[PDB]
Amino acid sequence: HMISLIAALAVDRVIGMENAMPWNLPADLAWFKRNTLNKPVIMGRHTWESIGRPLPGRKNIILSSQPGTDDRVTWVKSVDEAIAACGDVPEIMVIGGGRVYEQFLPKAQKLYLTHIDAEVEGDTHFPDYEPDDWESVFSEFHDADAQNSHSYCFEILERR
Ligand SMILES: NC(=O)c1ccc[n+]([C@@H]2O[C@H](COP(=O)([O-])OP(=O)(O)OC[C@H]3O[C@@H](n4cnc5c(N)ncnc54)[C@H](OP(=O)(O)O)[C@@H]3O)[C@@H](O)[C@H]2O)c1
Ligand SMILES: Nc1nc(=O)c2nc(CNc3ccc(C(=O)N[C@@H](CCC(=O)O)C(=O)O)cc3)cnc2[nH]1
Repeated sequence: HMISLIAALAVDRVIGMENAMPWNLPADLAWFKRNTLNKPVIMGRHTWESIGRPLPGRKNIILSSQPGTDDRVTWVKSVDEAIAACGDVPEIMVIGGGRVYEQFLPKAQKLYLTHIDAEVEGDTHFPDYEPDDWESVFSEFHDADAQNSHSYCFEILERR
C-alpha cells in the first residue's frame, strides 16, 4: 500500500521547535485536512500529544514503544506494524514528527510539502529528501495575505 508523508517546512526544513510549530500558517491547515481526510494517519507519540484529540474522519495510528494511553486511537510499536494497522487503503498519510518522517521517507511514494517562508530555528527537521529520488508534480506559490504572515508554496513530489 502507498505511503505518503505530509509536512509543513520552514527554512532549514524546520518542522518543530519545543514540541510545537514555531511559525503559523492558517492556509496550511486546510491543505493538511484536504490531503489527509478519510485516510489513515501515522504519527509518533509526540505528534499525537501535540494534537490532543484524534484527527476526526481519519484512522489515527500512533507509534510508541510503550503501551497505549488512549483508546480513541490505534497504538503500534514499529513502522511495519503501523503500516499493517492501516489495512488495505489506497494511501497512508504519515503526519510526523521528525523521527517518524525519517523512518517512513524510504517507504514513501509521495510527499505533500508546504514550504513556509519563515526564518525560524528548531531542533526538529524534515528528513533530507534526495532531489535525485523525487519528482515535483505540483507546485503552487502563495504570497502572504491577511491570514498568513508568510508566503508559502504547496508542493507534491512523487518518488522516482
Ligand atoms: N511541521 C510538521 O509538518 C510537523 C508534523 C508533526 C509534528 N511536527 C513537530 O515535530 C516534532 C515532533 O517530532 P519528534 O521527532 O519530536 O517526535 P515524533 O516523531 O512525533 O514521535 C516520537 C516518538 O514516537 C515513538 N516512535 C517513533 N518511531 C517509533 C518506532 N519505530 N517504534 C516505536 N516507537 C516509535 C516514540 O515514542 P516512545 O518514546 O513512546 O517509544 C518516539 O519517542 C514536534 O516539534 C512537532 O510539533 C511537525
Ligand atoms: N503537514 C502538517 N502540517 C502541519 O501544520 C501539522 N501540524 C501538526 C500539529 N498542529 C496541529 C494543531 C492542532 C490541530 C487541530 O486542532 N486539529 C483540528 C483542525 C486541524 C486543521 O486545522 O486542519 C482537527 O481537524 O481536528 C492540528 C494540527 C501536526 N502535523 C502537521 N502536519
